[PDB]
Order: sequence, then structure tokens, then C-alpha cells
Amino acid sequence: DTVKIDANVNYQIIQGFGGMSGVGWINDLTTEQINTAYGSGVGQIGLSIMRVRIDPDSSKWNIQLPSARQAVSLGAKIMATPWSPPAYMKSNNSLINGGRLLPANYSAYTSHLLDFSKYMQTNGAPLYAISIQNEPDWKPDYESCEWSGDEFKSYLKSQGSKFGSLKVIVAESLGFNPALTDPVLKDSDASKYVSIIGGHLYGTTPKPYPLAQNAGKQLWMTEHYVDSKQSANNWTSAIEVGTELNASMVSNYSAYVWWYIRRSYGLLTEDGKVSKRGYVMSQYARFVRPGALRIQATENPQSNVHLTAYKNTDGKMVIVAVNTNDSDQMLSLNISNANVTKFEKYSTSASLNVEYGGSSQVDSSGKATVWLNPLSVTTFVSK
Ligand SMILES: CO[C@H]1[C@H](O)[C@@H](O)[C@@H](O[C@H]2[C@H](O[C@@H]3CO[C@@H](O)[C@H](O)[C@H]3O)OC[C@@H](O[C@@H]3OC[C@@H](O)[C@H](O)[C@H]3O)[C@@H]2O)O[C@@H]1C(=O)O
Repeated sequence: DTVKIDANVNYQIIQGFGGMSGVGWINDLTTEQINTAYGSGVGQIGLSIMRVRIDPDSSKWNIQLPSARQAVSLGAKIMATPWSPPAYMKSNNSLINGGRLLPANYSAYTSHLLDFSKYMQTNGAPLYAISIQNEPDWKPDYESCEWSGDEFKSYLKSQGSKFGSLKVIVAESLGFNPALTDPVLKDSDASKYVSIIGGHLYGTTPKPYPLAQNAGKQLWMTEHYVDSKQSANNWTSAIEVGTELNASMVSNYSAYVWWYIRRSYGLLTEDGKVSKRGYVMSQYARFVRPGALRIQATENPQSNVHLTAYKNTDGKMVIVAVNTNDSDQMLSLNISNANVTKFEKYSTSASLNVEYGGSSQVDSSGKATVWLNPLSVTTFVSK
């Protein structure tokens, strides 16, 4: 069916696509694995964001450096997340089972975070962004710390000026609950220090967040994975990564960051090879490069077809489509306010890994016909 695209109607900036560097909790990534994940060529994922954890014990920060430094050299932006303050700062004097940061210690906590950022910078892995807390709404039996929306507002008002050019992220709610960040967004003296409203997708689905969007904050989805008991090469499961990416982009998210990059259910399997989940990610990340603008495009042109479109700073128009029908699906493209002459097709499916599948001419009226393979994530790139 018909897909209308208008290159002159723009939505969010895309910062990029990322994953978690897990060293300290799991084995570090290798040099080759970082090249596979952070290159953007054939067979590479195209990640441009790396997340790292801030250990409450500063004697363990060194272990983060080899992977973060290599990612920065490959053009990636590093964001850092703390799971807990040092225990002594907290109401429970424990790293685990939640506990609150004592207000008496807000200045000491800011010094902890900034010490981490200084260590990273001095050692050749400067941070792009830093978060104040992982999942303030979750109190599990591992590193954690409970915060309310009103605590984030107080903290940012008294501490936010110390962060400088670091892009500050709040609140990394487990389910992207606006209650955690609305008090900050409604006060200009807290909100001015914030660059990114970050959130996770556990137990939920992507949704727009207008107050954040209208305040000029980028929305970042800073952590998720799907069914961790599946192999990352199971296609029935991997295609739903595609569904979640499309929904994230439709929800105006500027970034999407997976959990552990290498894992049985990750973007690279333990053999270092790109997984079906990784290839799906790459249908977006190899082609929709940092600084791209999402544009207007018929999102659901026919049952079980979902799509988004973009323009990259170099002019490549890109369309990314998820086909959850078990049949070939035709699209009739009608593009306005562009100068596209042809699209190249690349698909991932049960049998294909970002494989080139043909070219379609785009006529002077902006019309083309393209086809989507059964059960596929397909990218069309203007060239
Ligand atoms: C297959 O096991 C998976 C689990 O299914 C995952 O949930 C994940 O577990 C790890 C957990 O990850 C949290 C996932 O939910 C988010 O809300 C949260 O932000 C994530 O942090 O993190 C803690 C980790 O346990 C630590 O492991 C290292 C050990 O030294 C520490 O003492 C533990 O606290 C937990 O494994 O990932 C699992 C996996 O093995 O991949």
C-alpha cells in the first residue's frame, strides 16, 4: 500500500544506538568485538554509544578503560550510570536493597560522580553524558538506590551547576515512568542542568513523553533487552527487537541502548559473531547515523508493516521497515520535498544478514515500488 514521505517535516535528532560494556560484572569485550560492534561497515553493527557502570569503589574504575578508550577512538559517545552511591552515604549503609541518598551527602555524591568523569577523561575515555541513578524506582538485592521525583528536583537545584558540559541524564526509571522526572521538568532551575531524559522499558512499551520533548531534552532509552532465555539467533524473537526499535523511534527517542553487548541473548554471541538481534540493530545503526533527523512517513501503511524514515547530515534518505507478515509485502513510495533518484535494499530475516536485495528507481514525481521479504527488517538507502 501507499507510503507518503515528506522530507520537510522533521521530528527528533538521532544521537545513535548503543549497548552496555559489562566488565566488572562479566568478562570484558575484546579488541575485535569492539571493532565489530562500533564499526559501521559491512558485518559491523554501527553502535555509537557505550554505557558503563560507575563502581562505588573508585579502586575498580581502571577496568573500564580499555573498552571505553577504544570506543571513543572509533567515534563513540560514552555515558556512565551509577547503580549505588558508596554505602556510607545512604540511609541504610548498604549498597543493596535500595536505601536513599542522604541529602547531607548530595555534595559528596556529586564529587564521587565527577571524580569518575575526571578519571575517564585523564585516561583517554572522556564521558559524553552521566546519569544520576539507575532505576530509582527499583530496590533489588543488587546495587541500587531509591529516589523520588522530589529528591531529583532538590539534588539538581543544589548540585546541577557542577556538571558543566557533561550531559546530565535523569531518572532512568525502570519503566520510563514520568512521575520520576515531571517535578524536575516543571522547574526551570532544576531542568536547566539536564540534557537527557533517560528511561528503561522493563514491563512496558515505548511511548511518547511530550513534556520532556517540548523542554528540548533528548529522550534516551538507556537500557533494555528482550527475552533473555532465547538465543540471540532465534528469529521469532529477534524480529521483535525490530518491533521495539520502530516503536522507540516513533516515540521520538534520540537513542536506544541495549544491555550487555556480548551475551547469549545479546548483539554479539559469546563466539564474538553478530547475532540476529545485532543484525536487526544494524538495520538502524549502520544507516541512520548520528545527527540524522527522523522525517514524516506513513508509519503503518498496511497490516503488520511498520516503518520510519530519516535524513542523514549527508543527504542519504533512509527508510527502515518491519514486516511481521509471513509473505512478501509491496510498498508504493510517494516522496515529497526530496531529490531521491534510487533506493538500495538491505534485509535481515531468518535467512539473510543485512543482505543487498536490489535497487528501485525513484521517478521525478517521487514514486517508487519496493518489496519486503517475509518476516524481515529492511532498510532502503538513497544513493
Ligand atoms: C541471564 O541472566 C541475565 C538476567 O536475566 C539479567 O536481568 C541481567 O542480570 C544482571 C542484572 O541486570 C539488571 C537487569 O535489569 C535492569 O533493571 C538493571 O539495570 C540491570 O543491572 O544486573 C546485576 C547482575 O548481577 C551482578 O553480576 C555480577 C556480580 O559480581 C554481582 O555481584 C551481581 O550483582 C545480573 O547478573 O543479566 C543476566 C546475565 O547473566 O546476562
